[PDB]
Amino acid sequence: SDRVRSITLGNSTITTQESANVVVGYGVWPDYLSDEEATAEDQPTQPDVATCRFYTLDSVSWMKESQGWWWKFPDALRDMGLFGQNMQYHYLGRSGYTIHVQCNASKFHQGCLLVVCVPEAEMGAANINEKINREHLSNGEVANTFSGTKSSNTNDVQQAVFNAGMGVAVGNLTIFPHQWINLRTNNCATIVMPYINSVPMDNMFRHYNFTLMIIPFAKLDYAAGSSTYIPITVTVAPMCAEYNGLRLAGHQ
Amino acid sequence: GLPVMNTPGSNQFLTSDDYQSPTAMPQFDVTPEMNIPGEVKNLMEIAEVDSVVPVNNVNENVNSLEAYRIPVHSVTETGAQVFGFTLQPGADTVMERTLLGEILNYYANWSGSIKLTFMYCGSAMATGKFLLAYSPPGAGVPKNRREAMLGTHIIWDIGLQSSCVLCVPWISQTHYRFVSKDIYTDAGFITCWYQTSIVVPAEVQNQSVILCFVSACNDFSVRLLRDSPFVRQTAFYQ
Amino acid sequence: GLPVMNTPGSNQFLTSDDYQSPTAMPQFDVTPEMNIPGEVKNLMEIAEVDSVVPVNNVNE
Amino acid sequence: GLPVMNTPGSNQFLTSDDYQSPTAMPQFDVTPEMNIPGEVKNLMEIAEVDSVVPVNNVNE
Amino acid sequence: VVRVADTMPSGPSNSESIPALTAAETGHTSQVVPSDTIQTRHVRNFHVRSESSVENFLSRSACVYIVEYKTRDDTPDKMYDSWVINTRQVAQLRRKLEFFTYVRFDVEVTFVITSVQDDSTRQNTDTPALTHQIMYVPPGGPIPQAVDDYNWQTSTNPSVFWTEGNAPPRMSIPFMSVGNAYSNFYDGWSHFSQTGVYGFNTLNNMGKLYFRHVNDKTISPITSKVRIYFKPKHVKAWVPRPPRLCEYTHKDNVDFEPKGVTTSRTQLTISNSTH
Amino acid sequence: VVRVADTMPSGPSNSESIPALTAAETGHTSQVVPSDTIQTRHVRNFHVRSESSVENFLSRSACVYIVEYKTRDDTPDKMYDSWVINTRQVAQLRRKLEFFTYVRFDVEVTFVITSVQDDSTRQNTDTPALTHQIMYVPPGGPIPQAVDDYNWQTSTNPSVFWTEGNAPPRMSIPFMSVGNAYSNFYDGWSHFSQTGVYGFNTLNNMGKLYFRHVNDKTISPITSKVRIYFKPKHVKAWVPRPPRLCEYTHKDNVDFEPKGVTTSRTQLTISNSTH
Amino acid sequence: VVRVADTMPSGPSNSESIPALTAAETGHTSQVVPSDTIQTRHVRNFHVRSESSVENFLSRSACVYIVEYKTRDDTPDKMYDSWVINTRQVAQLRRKLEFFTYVRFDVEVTFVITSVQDDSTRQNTDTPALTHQIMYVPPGGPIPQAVDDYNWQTSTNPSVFWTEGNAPPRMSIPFMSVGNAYSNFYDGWSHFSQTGVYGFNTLNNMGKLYFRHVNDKTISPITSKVRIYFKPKHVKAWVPRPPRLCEYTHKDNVDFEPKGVTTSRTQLTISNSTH
Amino acid sequence: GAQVSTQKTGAHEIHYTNINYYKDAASNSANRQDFTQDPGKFTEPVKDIMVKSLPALN
Amino acid sequence: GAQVSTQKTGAHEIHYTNINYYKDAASNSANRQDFTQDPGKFTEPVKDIMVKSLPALN
Amino acid sequence: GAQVSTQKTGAHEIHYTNINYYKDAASNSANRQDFTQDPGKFTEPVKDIMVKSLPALN
Ligand SMILES: CCCCCCCCCCCCC/C=C/[C@H](O)[C@H](N)CO
Ligand SMILES: CCCCCCCCCCCCC/C=C/[C@H](O)[C@H](N)CO
Ligand SMILES: CCCCCCCCCCCCC/C=C/[C@H](O)[C@H](N)CO
Repeated sequence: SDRVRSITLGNSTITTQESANVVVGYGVWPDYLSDEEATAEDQPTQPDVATCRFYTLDSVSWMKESQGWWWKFPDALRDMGLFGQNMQYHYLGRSGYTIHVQCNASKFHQGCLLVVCVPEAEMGAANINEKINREHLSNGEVANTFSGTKSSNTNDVQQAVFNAGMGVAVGNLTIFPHQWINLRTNNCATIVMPYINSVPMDNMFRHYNFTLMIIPFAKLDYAAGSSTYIPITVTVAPMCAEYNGLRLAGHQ
Repeated sequence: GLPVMNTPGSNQFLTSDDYQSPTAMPQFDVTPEMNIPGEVKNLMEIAEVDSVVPVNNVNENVNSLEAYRIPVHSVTETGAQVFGFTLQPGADTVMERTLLGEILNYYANWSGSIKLTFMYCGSAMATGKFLLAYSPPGAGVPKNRREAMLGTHIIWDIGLQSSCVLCVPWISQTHYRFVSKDIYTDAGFITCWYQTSIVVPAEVQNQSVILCFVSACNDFSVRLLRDSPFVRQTAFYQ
Repeated sequence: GLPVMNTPGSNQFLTSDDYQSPTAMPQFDVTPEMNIPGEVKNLMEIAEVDSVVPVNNVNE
Repeated sequence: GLPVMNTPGSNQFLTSDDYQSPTAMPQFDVTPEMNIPGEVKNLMEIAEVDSVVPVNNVNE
Repeated sequence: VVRVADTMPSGPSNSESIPALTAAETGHTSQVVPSDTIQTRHVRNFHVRSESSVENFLSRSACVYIVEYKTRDDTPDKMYDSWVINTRQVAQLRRKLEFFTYVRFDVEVTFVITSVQDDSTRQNTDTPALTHQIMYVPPGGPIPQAVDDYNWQTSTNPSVFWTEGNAPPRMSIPFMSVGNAYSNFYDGWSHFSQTGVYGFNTLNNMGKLYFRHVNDKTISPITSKVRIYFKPKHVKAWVPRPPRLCEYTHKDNVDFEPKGVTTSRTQLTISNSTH
Repeated sequence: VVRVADTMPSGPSNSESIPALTAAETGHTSQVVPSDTIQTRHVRNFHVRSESSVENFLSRSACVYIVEYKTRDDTPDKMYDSWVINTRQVAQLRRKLEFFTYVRFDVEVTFVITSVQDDSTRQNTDTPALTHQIMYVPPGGPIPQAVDDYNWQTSTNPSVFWTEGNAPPRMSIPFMSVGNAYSNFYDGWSHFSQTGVYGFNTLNNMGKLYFRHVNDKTISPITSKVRIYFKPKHVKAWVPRPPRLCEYTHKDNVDFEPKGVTTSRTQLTISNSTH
Repeated sequence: VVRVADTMPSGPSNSESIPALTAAETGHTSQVVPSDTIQTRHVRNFHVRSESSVENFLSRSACVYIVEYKTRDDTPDKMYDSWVINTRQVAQLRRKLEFFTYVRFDVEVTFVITSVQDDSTRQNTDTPALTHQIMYVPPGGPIPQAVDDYNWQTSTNPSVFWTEGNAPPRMSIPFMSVGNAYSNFYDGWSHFSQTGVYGFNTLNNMGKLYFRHVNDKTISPITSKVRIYFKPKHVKAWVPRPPRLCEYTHKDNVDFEPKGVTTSRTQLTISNSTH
Repeated sequence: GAQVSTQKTGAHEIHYTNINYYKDAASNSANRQDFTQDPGKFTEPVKDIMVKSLPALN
Repeated sequence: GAQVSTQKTGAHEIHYTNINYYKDAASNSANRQDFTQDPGKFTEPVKDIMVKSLPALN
Repeated sequence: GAQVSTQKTGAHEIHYTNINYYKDAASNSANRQDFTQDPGKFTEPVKDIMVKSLPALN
């Protein structure tokens, strides 16, 4: 059957046995930048094995009262090997991604996640005329968490699930490349995400390309003898990463 | 020069004009064009994507995510009503703020079929059946499962394939309805009933959750532009 | 631009005008046309039908 | 005459206009043209010449 | 000439084919036609998705701002007005543009100018026709600081002059972005150290307009109010996104107060009773 | 180029042919030519049924309503006016349309605007040129409730702006019905239980117009009165019916008081006496 | 359709070729491409040197002078005005022309006329529309010395008449020089003994304009101020020269006070400190 | 894109020129030259038609 | 330099004329007659496509 | 007497119409489409030209 899928990128391999399918972007597969759409004049850097490979982020715990999580993604891979180093030494970056999310249960557990991959998720603030600190939009490989009600913390994102931090209807948030992790059919959700920007290359510190969002619509539920701890693991692999404008290390 | 005569409509400004006007920056070199994935040529491409329906908008469930959860469980006898709403994509409170409801609320006439997709988000060891009925108007709302199976329906058996499609057929007097409410173009009622109950084994939770989706079919249309009744501002955005 | 000269009758509104004017709703999709029995192309089609004459119109 | 309709932008003066206008001196015999060395067709011809940079602009 | 899909006839079925059974967990929208579930007839359908295209949806003139200025005052700043150009101070054109993330369009700009005689003791005048000037300054140019300032000369800046009572002034404007599309949303910072300002306010940078009366000090005050109408034409649009539920607050950020998802029903099942 | 029928010559007849004897009980109108009864000559007739066609009979501009509004008032509702669109408040265009049951036509709309200075103590003014705004709202749109209301922006609604002294404003309007023809008569109810309203008032649903002055509060009142002229063009018409004998009463129903069939003679036979 | 040069790919090099070593002492600008020093890729470049040509750089309308005159005065010289024609009283168009030494262009002249009612005791008038006259006098013609002078007849001199409220007046003017180019700079004298005047003031000799009101003495003073806009078109230009550092002083000479070469830095080496 | 057609003249004793200027068919002028008719559905609206010389209800 | 194209008419029952007058393409009228679409990148955005009759997650 | 020429458009993705109306060439519009250049008289203004790889003052 087509439920078993194997993905190899570099020296890292994922074998799944209850997959659903693979969503590829807006139909476009990630490729390198051609000479007609180019702007910069010098030779790029294509590592292609030491960069294009699966990196595993932190596992998050999914209780019955969990609301959702988000990661900003050119910035969650800041300290992930030679991808993060090549981010630190160059000025212009350009890559696509492969986002694989693991969550397992048994046939006695129920629940349903929505894994969305949203371009340009410019988020709102908890206090309206106030500036958000960078530690709340992103935290690296550590997830930020939505809240169930109207949050009003200082220098923080408005954390409500029914507005997704952006002021929209959370049910209408499926216009983006998405899958579901339904615990009675699924085990994982693979999303191939190409490069989307208004410019051909961009800096990978000053800009946030997209935002993964994992939101449980059907709440997690189980009986009085089943397992309580259910983790959720996100694994990311850059694809067709190239780099331009080499200079010293830093971001300022 | 050339003798000419001015008609009515001269020296006016119509908002829907389609004329030619001089450029304020002649010979301006426009930047080149780049292939960006996800180009939209029609809002009807957007309106054909499934999106989740808040069926459970009942008295402060809207200020949470519980408005999307349709509660379902084991029953005592059989044949009770699960939920129900009226087929008004843009006037009904259920599918008002949904994506089809937004795009249709930028229009005044609509036409074509509607898909409703229902996902069962319970456990792998639970079974059940449902009756997903559509009833054209002329009578009222069907009051039991006996009156509900006299219209367009489908029996959905919950198994490995986790989602069903009730495709609402376009059955109308005219070619177009109205997006706002009137008695003349009334469309009917979407209702859902227990065919058989939810039988579950021991040490498994009983109460489960159905999610609902809506989109348009490939014969769908919208006709008359207007402003959306959702935009309400008072002052400027200084 | 092009040199032109205005004649008498400019900027007037005649009831029997036959000119062209812009649409207030561009690219409006008009509903399709249906064959309906009894199409009239001339009032002289109507005037050729017999109809009863009140000859005895005498004092109430 | 010919029925016409005025659009917005009529009777205005834009600085970047590119229209045609009548001559105040008709049939004026312009003097002949002479080949002069150093004709410029583009300011980018001028901008490609090296020129000295004042790097030491330090306090008088 | 592109029609919608015809409805094809069908008959009874009894087989292992399942068009109605699918899986929405793959991010896939099912392509189910009404001739897959019920028996349909043959319908030759002549409807055209014409007035729903991205060109016909956005190419309508919309008021973006109101500009007010006078013709004689004690303070010189109330005799002229200025406006930093954005499309994000009126909610209708903003919400119509924010269906997409990136856009590429030419602009068609129309000004509607009206003048009102202010209340004074000497209203019995005979005022000759007012002439207005609208100067566009590309980003970086010099700024006029009075109505009699010498920066109103327009030797290189674009300008338009309008006498009272004519047609509204109209000019066309090409695609002016330094990138490949007008970015409606920018998720990022202005400084490389991830400080500064957060949002699309870094990528506005469009210049600003200036408004005055070409006439000198009159002997009675008159308040002019000019309305700017943008018309996006030659439209391309990419990567759509859901419409905004919440009411806007400001022009520079995207912040809000949380709003409920839809209107409440107070029940969950319909009936033939008072519904 | 379609002529009327020629008159053909005839001679004496004596036969069993009977063109004059017929039966009107079959609903049949006899096709009797004057060359069937009497001796006629040959007449080559060049008359053309040209100015009696359904296009030439209806395509004339007709005043449908008068709209009145002012420029300064104590109450805000008298500074603007509105009109629900129908063709059934002036009897001439109504009676010309009600020859048929169903019609299909494009409309050509022309406004004629006149302003009159109201009586006041301060009539010695110098008023600049008034500018008027006519906004059309399709059925369901938001309604302005003041002259300074923000629903007058016309971002999507059609509008027209006219300065005083120009030509009358004119625009074309296509066939806007949700059915296949404008139903002049609707014999039926609004509700399926045969209650509600009876008549064509269910099928009007055409939108409504709005009128104000773009200028602000002036220092003297001026009453504007704008007249709407419809012109039906591109005309098709079906299933004719007799003209109305009786005087109209209202716009929403068809009700009347009974009227005599024609004018009385007081005798029944003519004579060479005082007739 | 003329593109800029493409960037060609290169690889490593180790040879006796030296593109970076040259000699600027020969007056030669090195033709070094970035693919001569570092490794570059292949870039297909679509930029066009379009808005930098000598036609697009100069062909913009620029205000050259302001002309003021009245409609009733005690002295007759303030009821009309005159202007000896030059392009050297406004610094923007002067500095844009002085990139070159010799130029050859047709001129497109546009006048913008505004009138302001002067302060008086009898401001409550009803003035009919003012009509202005702009007479051009070629060098040597007779000069009007009053507003009612008979030299305003324009039997041979070019003229233009403008009624208030219309479009601005515009006419085209050919290349009028007695030599082969408009000499922007003339290094030389007027007399053969090397005395007289020094500079370009010998080669101006373009004629002069005249301005009045065609209307007679009005019963209230009105100040007209007309602005002259030149537009150089059909442009040829020769032998370029550096732009002027220093501020101008006069129209007839080129004299100045010395100005520093650029803005000071107060240090000579950059750092990551407060620079 | 011009169309030439005859004018309405009298008998016993032309060719105007028309160009359409707008993108919509609702902007065009009135079609005031369609002079055809058919009163066969109002007069003679019967089955088993009548021959005008026969007694016709014979 | 004229271009002739069809008008927007209804079904079951034209040819306007356009000449461009300005030197720039930003002066042209709106392209309101492009009626094509492709919802294959929003609907059906998957690898190993589905055949609508198979169980598809079989 | 009409002349048809291309418009200024961008890259990677026209034909206006011009008729002259006046008897003089000083009435014509600006020639804003001449994009040629030659910096061989300002750069490289020397006798015995240089070949860019030779030491050139060798
Ligand atoms: C006086 C003549 C020139 C008139 C100048 C008026 C406006 C000039 C700016 C062009 C308009 C661009 C407006 C903004 C476009 C995009 O929607 C925004 N960047 C955000 O998407
Ligand atoms: C301001 C620009 C738009 C102007 C809008 C004016 C009128 C809009 C409605 C179109 C006119 C249709 C009038 C009614 C037609 C039919 O005769 C009736 N439905 C009854 O037959
Ligand atoms: C009233 C109708 C005729 C209007 C006359 C206005 C101006 C007549 C003179 C033509 C303009 C030439 C201006 C000077 C051109 C050159 O730039 C200078 N000689 C210096 O280069």
